[PDB]
Amino acid sequence: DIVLTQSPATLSVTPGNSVSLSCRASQSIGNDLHWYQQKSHESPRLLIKYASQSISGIPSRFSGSGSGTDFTLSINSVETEDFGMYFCQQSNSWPYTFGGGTKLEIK
Amino acid sequence: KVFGRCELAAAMKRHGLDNYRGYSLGNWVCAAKFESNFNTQATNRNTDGSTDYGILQINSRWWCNDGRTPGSRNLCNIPCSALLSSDITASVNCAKKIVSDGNGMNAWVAWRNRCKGTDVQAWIRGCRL
Amino acid sequence: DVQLQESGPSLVKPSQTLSLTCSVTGDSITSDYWSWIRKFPGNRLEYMGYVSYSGSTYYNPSLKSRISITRDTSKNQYYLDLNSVTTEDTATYYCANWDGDYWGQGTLVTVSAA
Repeated sequence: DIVLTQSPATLSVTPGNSVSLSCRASQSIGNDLHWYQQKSHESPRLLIKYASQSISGIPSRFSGSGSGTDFTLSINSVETEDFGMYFCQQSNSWPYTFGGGTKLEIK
Repeated sequence: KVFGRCELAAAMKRHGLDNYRGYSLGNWVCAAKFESNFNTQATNRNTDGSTDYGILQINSRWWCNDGRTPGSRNLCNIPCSALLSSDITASVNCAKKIVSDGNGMNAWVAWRNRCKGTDVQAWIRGCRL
Repeated sequence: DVQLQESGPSLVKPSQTLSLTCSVTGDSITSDYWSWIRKFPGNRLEYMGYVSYSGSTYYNPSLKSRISITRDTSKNQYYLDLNSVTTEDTATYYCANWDGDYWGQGTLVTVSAA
């Protein structure tokens, strides 16, 4: 099955600064890569779909980029409400798979 | 907008249809050819009161909501108007959900009658992708 | 608007069948594809499977045929049945639509001999 590897595993940042999170697929998945945010005691929240498509109700500071095997989730000027876990998920082939996640923490 | 064959092939590849859930790119280009003749604005009123919309003739009884179709289910959670754009983004997103059902591309009658079983690769041959 | 909510036992015994229900309110279950996702104690997420409009199902091979996803339009609910569970099945279970826009709150299910 498709394996998604996320890096770094953890990223510390000070509110106001920007960050970019990486997700790489073991094989090409076109643009079928989505990004989720998950906080303790809460269900995942879809942030970006199909690599770079925006989602209504999500802060504009979140953007996605990439195609094939290398993808990135960027947060322009991190806010405290952004601290938590970020997971990428591919839907190009069944079974759908998730990356191991990147933890974003305050520095 | 009326896409050129190779133009749509490149666009669909960029939109991730080059091998999506087991279907090669040629299948999608061939489907568009016989469903809408590459016309993003194509519409077809059906006997059951539904209408097929866009480049991939997505139906208003099952997939999109046009607010005038009896028994509408809106499986793609999208207004049919979004499928009548020169930008194929919405049509591709919905097509992907449609093909993620066990029926696969059999949802497209034209594809079934004119593409399935044929050399679909020919639809992307001779193209800069 | 649409709302999803998981319900069912929070504690089960090894080898038994874990069964959860996802109640959908706000729209018909015949208007979308429905999924089950779970998160293991170590922050690992697994897409268990989904059922599409035709009734066709897709299950993660990792579940070795122990999973079944069904629907009940009259009650507007869909279900997850996981047979012969072990401690490895302890996790937080979530139901969500295929698009990923609607998710339940998630429910923790612990598999223990006790």
